[PDB]
Amino acid sequence: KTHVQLSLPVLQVRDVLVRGFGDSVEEVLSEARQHLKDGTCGLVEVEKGVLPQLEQPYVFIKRSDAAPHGHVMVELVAELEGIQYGRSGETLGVLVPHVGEIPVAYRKVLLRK
Repeated sequence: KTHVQLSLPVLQVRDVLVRGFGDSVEEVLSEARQHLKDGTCGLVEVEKGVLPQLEQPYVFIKRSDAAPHGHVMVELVAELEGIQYGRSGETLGVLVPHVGEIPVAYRKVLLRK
């Protein structure tokens, strides 16, 4: 399938134990896709002072369309030192590994895979 329905656990930034996917744009996008497939991916909602608490490169999920079965269509965009790899709509948040942190919510997304 080109698209996969996922329910992403929304984590508070100060709870997150593993604050990025790796060390290159290519690695963080690879790791993010692997974690999304394995259901081991969390989402941190971006506000003032969130991103400097996380490790670059960042992986964003961004709205790719204006929402089948409740699930917002999103794609992945990486960022490193102010340069983004990908072009998409509004940020729904930043992806991080999930290692058993208790979420505050779930974000239903349809991932272009």
